[PDB]
Formats: sequence, structure tokens, C-alpha cells
Amino acid sequence: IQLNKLRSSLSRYIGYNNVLQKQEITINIKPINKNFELEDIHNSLTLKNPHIEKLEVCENIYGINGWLTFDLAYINNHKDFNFLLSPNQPILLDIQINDSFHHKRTTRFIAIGFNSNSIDIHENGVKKFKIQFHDPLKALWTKHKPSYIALNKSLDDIFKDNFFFDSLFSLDTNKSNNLKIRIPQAFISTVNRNFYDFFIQQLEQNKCYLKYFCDKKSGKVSYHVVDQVDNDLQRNIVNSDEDLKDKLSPYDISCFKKQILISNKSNFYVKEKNICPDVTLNTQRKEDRKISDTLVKPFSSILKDNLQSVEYIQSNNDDKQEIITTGFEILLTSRNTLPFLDTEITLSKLDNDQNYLLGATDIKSLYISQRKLLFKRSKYCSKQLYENHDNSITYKIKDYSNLTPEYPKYKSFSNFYINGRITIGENVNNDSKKAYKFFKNHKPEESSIAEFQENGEKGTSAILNSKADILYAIEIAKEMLSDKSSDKPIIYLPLKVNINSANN
Amino acid sequence: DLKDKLSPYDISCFKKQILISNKSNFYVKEKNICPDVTLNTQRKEDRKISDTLVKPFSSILKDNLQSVEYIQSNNDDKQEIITTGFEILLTSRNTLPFLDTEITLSKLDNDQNYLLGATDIKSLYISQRKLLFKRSKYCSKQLY
Amino acid sequence: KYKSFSNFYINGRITIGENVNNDSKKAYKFFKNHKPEESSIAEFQENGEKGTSAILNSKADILYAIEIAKEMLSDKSSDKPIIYLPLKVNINSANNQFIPLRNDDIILIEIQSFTKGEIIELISNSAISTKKAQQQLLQRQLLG
Repeated sequence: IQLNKLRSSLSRYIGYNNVLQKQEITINIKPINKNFELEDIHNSLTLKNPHIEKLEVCENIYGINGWLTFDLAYINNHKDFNFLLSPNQPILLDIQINDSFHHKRTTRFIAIGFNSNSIDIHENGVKKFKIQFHDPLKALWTKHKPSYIALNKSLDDIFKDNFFFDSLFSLDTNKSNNLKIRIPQAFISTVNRNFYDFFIQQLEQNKCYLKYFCDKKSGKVSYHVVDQVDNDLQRNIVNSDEDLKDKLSPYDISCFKKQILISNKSNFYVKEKNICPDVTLNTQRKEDRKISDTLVKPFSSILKDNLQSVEYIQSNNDDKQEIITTGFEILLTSRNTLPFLDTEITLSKLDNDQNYLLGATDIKSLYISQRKLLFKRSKYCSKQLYENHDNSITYKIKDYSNLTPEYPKYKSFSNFYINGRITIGENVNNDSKKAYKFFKNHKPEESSIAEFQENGEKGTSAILNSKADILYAIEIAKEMLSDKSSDKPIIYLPLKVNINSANN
Repeated sequence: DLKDKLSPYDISCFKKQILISNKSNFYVKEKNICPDVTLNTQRKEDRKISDTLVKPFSSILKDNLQSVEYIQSNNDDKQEIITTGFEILLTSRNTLPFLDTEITLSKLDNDQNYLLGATDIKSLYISQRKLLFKRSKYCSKQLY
Repeated sequence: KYKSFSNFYINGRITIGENVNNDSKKAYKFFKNHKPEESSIAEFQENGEKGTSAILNSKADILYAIEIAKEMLSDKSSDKPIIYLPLKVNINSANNQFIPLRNDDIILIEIQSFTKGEIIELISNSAISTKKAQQQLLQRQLLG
């Protein structure tokens, strides 16, 4: 040749789409043993012409969340005991989604889901099941909470100590060269929190990326941590398909349901000032923050005063952040995996020649930062199995000039207390029994309360702001190290000079 | 006339069977550290589990520290690794004929496997009840 | 509905006046009534204390003069930044000593609520060593 909603009513009944001729989705379930390897169950619990009621999959750049609901029959047999009738046993989930329009496009997910204190199975001789989804670096390291002290280890040397997983996947740390700087005193503290939150909190303060990634042929999970984006990643992020076009060719406009905005590139900011309230820092105290995005005007006479707390130490500098402005986020919806685009999360570009979005006409290339997948079993196919799927896919699209890393929510930790004994050397004479000695540079070298004394102090025998870089030697217990390091437990810490004293 | 063992008037009155978690077979190694100079014994000790035939994982810890007061540090908060039990949610449409659906701390035997459950399970008990009583819609308009 | 706030910390320097002689270099002076007027630890001393030289409950209305940074005022006020705060008498002392807070001492200050500020820590000294702790081992006091 108004009434496209009646197509969607028959779609939730069964199908009625175009030009989706075939859609076979599968799940391969393999158990994970004591030593974090794979057992043998065809070697799995293959799902097919749907036994699956509902699967939710959302995924960011870094990871995958989501749930699952399928059906089996019947009770009771030994083949399904160990898998789905016990908590605290990990499970691989290999999802393979094949479509055919005429050419084929394959998406593939790998995920581990296991959870203490939760099993959900329903009845009325057909038994439902409900399983969660996480990417394997999360769900393994979620139930892992160590806390120790490492000395003279760098970050790529720290994470590879705790990475007890090589028969499943691997993580690429060979491109960063910020996570290899030797830290002299590393205090790992997952006290009241996860270790995976520690994995990301020190990843945010080095400004890195993560990528979940699978090979489609065949499944090998690999995590990537690179400080920037180059062609060294994007060699390995080639979408292993053919005829992958861009620029919203007009088969896309045939397959949409909505367009939803989130906020846009604004034109006003709030003046955010920065105060270090300190006597004896004889420079400017107030300084204004710096914005990476110009052509933006401030408001008038509205402030945000971001103070810094004052320690006994000579107060540090300066936490040079930026005023985090707003970017650009379009939510889309669909009823298909889109023909003739790259709806597969690479960190690559998608051009603009058409203005069939809200968007802005002043926008360069684009990228995709999320996907969401609701797959529901069709109600006509429900009764057929009961006697003897659907689609709704969203997207996130952002400006390529605002390419910044995204991070999940985490927990800032709480402190923990250590009792500590002070020593000086090893051979202590009985006339040098209770002496004292001061240490320069994280090594047993003598120093003094002179030599640092920033000059309003040279000068007499006074200290102002109780300067750093002067360290005691403190022995601790021998059981707050790793299980393999033959070091000697000695923590160097700066002086509170006013402990056994007064202002005299 | 209070019987046990799921006599087959119970099977006539059910609506669903829902599981919560089951007796597992793996635990996480949970260690215990008192970080103190001048406690000249072992510092790390492993926690103790009341339920055997359960195997640990490999190279995953949970370090449960103790804070250090000025006092001579006490000992030892001898807890246990709280493992998982066994919880079936049922549903019904009646107060059940021929059981004890009244919360005693007594036993309910097993001769039938018409639950999910496990066949390696001895007697059972009941720890909750829930009651939704709604007025029938035919009786609504009559009083109205 | 609203939010009860959280505190913030200010480093603070103590002074007395403006012209400081070199025999009055590190003296101390006490202030009555939110103005530079002299006072004493007498004159207040609610009477279970007049009496000897004891203080019970460490009475208020006796204030130090504290300079702060010049950048915690408004953008138009040509005042002089001086915050008067009451005494914790037990800072440089014990239940014996009396070492008051002289000028050119640098001090952390909480502001626990509106019109409530306190004094916690000490960030200064006046008698230290300047040698490498292999030539001299000083343990000393300056006085007055």
C-alpha cells in the first residue's frame, strides 16, 4: 500500500515479523569443579526450539548482567542433581544466537552465574529454573575477600597473583604501562566489601578501560585494559561477519519502535571553586577548576566549594579533576538485531548522513555503548510444549568525541587497624637499646628533621605543618603478607611529631 | 487424629512447590587474623565447620580481621562458617487435612518423594505459615 | 525533609595582637566576650572552686584568638579573619601541667555545628633536633 500495533499484538502471539526466517538460540551449561576447571556432563544441557521462557541480557562495555528462565522435565533423575539443586557451584553459560534474513548474523555470550543462598524452582511435572548472569571476572571474584599488605609490587604484578583462572579465560595487561609502576607500600583492603570493587576503584584512579570480549569462532573470553583507544585494540575487535555497513541505510528505518533521549551537550556550567584552607601555604588558596569543553558559559554568582580536609601532614596537591559536564545519550528501541549496521559493541565509529534521529546536526561519528535483550517465548509455542520467540532490543548511542570509560557502581572501603612495633636495625647494642633513627626515602637510610624545612624555617628549630618524607621503621605481624613472599615485614610511616610531646 | 508422612489427601490439596537453597557441597575458606605484635602463638587460624563431607574451594579467601584495642586483645569469637540448609516453600488452598500444620518444634517423617527435596533426608519440621484470607466477591455485593 | 550536615576541618594559627615584641614573642592571653579584652581562668569559677587553682568541667567564655586563612570569608567583606574559640585546657598537659596555647601554634579545628567549634590536634613544635640522630639524641623542653 496507524495499524502497526496490531502487528505487535500478533507478534507477541507468534512471530509476524520480517524478514526473520529462522531464529535458533542455544544455551550450553557446563559445571565448574573444585579446582575451577570443567567436568563432563551432550556434555552440557543444550537448549533448543524453545524450552526457554524468558532471558534478560543487558551488557555494558565491561560486563553483562541479566536473568534467565527455562523449563525441563522431569523429576527425579541423577542427570540434573548436581547442576541445579545445589548452591555454590559455578556454571558456564554459552549463548549462541543465530538469525537468518539473505544472510546470517551471529551474536555470542559467555557468562558464569552462581549465587549462595538462592535457588528458585517452581512446580504445580514441568520444573522451571531461574539463573542470573555475570561476566566471569565478576561472579568469580565477587565471592572472594582477601586483605593483606604487599611491598614493592606493581599493579599488574598484584592482579596476576590473585588471578587463579587460566583454564577458563585470560586478561590482557600488556598495553597499559601505568599498572606496572612499582608502588613501595601497597595496602590491599577489601574489609567490608568485594575484591572486584577493589579491582575497579584502583582502576578508576588510573583512568583505564575494560572490555568484555568473546571470539565468535570459537568462544574464548579475554579482558583488555588499555589506557587509551588505538588500532591495537581494534584489530582484535573486528566483527567476524561480512557485509557490515554504516550510516543508517534505509532498512534500519523500517525496524524501529521508538527514539528516547537522555541529556544533551549543554551550554552552561556551574562555577566550581577549590579551597585548601591552610595557614602556611603562601600561594593562592582559591583556584577555579578547569573544563575540557569550551563554548560553555558560566552562571553568575553561584558556587560549588569543594574543600580539602587538613591532615597533620604537609597538605598535598591538588586532585586536579575537571568539572564533569554532560555528554549525549540516545536510547533506541527495536524489534530485530538490525540489518546493515554494527550492533556489536566495538569501540569504533558510526557515521552520520541522515537526520532521522533527534540528535543534533552538528554531530560527527557515533558509537554504541550498551545493548539490552528481552527474549520471550511466544504464547502459541507455549501450549504446544505444554501438550506434547520474541524480540525487543534497546541501544545506547553517544558522541565519539566524548569517548570516556564507563565504570560500574562500587564501594569505597572502610579502614582497618594494625598494632605496630617500632625497631631501628637488627643488631641492637645495650647502650643503643632505646635510641631513635629517621628514614629518608622508603629505605633504611638516615635522615634528620633538617634538610626538608621549606623555608620559613631555616631558621630556628621549629616545624610547621609537620613535614612528610621522614619515616619511622615499624615491624608488624608476619601474617599480614602473602602466602609466598619471603620479605621482612617493615612498614615505613610518616611522623606525627606531636605524640609523646606538646608544643614544647 | 493428627497424622504424618503426607497421607494422600495432602496431594489432593496443593498449588505449587517452591525451593529455596539446598544442602550444598562447597564452602569458601574463611581465615581469622588477629594482627598483633606480642601474641607469640599462631596468628592465622582457619574457621571450623559443623558439617563435613563439604569440600573447600581452591585459592579463595575471606579474611575476617579483629580490631586492636589498647587492651590485651581478647579471644577469639569462635564462630562457625554458616553453611546453607534446606528450605521448601509450599502453597495450598486449605489448612491441610491429616498433617500437623501448626508450628511445633516436632518432627514430620518422610516415606514419599512427591517433593523436590532429597531422598537422603530424615524427618522435617515447619517453621512458618502465611494466611491470605480474602472475602469472596459474591459475598461482597450481598452485604453491600 | 532536609539533611543534617557533616563537619569540616580548618587548620588554625593562634595570635594575640599585632605588634609582638621579642620578649613577648611566645606569650599567651585569654579573651572574655568575643572581643580583644583580657580575662583569666578566675572570675568565672562556679563556686565549688573559689577555692584553689582547680578547674572542673573546663568552663566556657574563655577564648583564644585564632587566625585562619583569608579565603574562608565572603568575596566582599574587609574584615580580619579571627575566630574566637573556647579552651580545651587539657591539650599540652595532663592532670598536673599547665602549658597554655601560645601564639604561633598551628592547630586543627572542627566546626561541630552552627556556632560550635572545638580544638583537637597539634601541628607544630618549637624544640626539635636538626641532626641525623647519630650525633645527638635530644630530649628537651623550651619554657616561657
